[PDB]
Amino acid sequence: NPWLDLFYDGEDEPETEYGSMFSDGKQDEDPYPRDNPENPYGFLKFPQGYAVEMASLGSKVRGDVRRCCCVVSGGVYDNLLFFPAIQLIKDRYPGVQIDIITSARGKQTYEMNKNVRWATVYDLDDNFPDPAEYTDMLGLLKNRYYDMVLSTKLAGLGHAAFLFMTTARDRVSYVYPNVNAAGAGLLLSETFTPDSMNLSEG
Amino acid sequence: MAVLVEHVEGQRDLITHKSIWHLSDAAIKNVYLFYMMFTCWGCCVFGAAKDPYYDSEQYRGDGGDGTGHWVYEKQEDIEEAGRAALWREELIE
Repeated sequence: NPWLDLFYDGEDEPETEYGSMFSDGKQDEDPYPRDNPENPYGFLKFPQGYAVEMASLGSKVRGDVRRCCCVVSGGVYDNLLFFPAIQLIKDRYPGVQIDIITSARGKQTYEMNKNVRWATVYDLDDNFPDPAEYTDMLGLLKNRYYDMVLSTKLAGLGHAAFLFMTTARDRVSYVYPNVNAAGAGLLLSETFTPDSMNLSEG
Repeated sequence: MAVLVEHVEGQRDLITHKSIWHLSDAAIKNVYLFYMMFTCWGCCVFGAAKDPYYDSEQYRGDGGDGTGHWVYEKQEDIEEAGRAALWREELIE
């Protein structure tokens, strides 16, 4: 583990401030950049000193997410039980857009959900997918530019790589409790080990 | 002249009439030219004509735009709009 992150230098000092703007609060509280109707060229109103491009600062400093991808495995029951997690994402991150990847049966569950933007059908149970369909889904996920991706499917090396190629800042997944999930946590920002080989047993 | 009679023992004789004929290149160019003018005339006339389906409410009312992917996009749009309408209703209440 030292050999992975060389020059670690511990964690951040308690007195670090991370600047002034885009430092505290939530996503809906940011006062800058604001509209400048008096500008003849349509340029916004920016704070003194700060660079013009400020929307990228919240992701680095405050860890804001605007588009989230929840790849929920299972049918109607699991996708229904994932509703409090979706509401939690909406409450914690105001203004976020949540997209769901699930099976054909689980996609119909999100008809009665007020928080999901897109619900997409993808055969997650197939361990050997069609190369064209797999590539199309991966490119779609790459082109949505998800800030964070969560996976309730038990992720091996292949699912970890699929989440890795999503270009998401946070890659969070459930992993296999057995030895076959070795190296999956290297490609994921956060890993969860359930108490059994079946997550729906809970 | 261009007629040949062959007799075969034990067989009926055959009279063959032959005429080596071919269209001139000028005639072929005339065919091409007339087909080009017919194509131009038809393009003009049948573009000026009315289109029974693509101008109808059955096509434009559903969201059609001549684009091959409007059906799937319209479907995903109406599901997203239903979810957004539920969100609006929960906000108002």
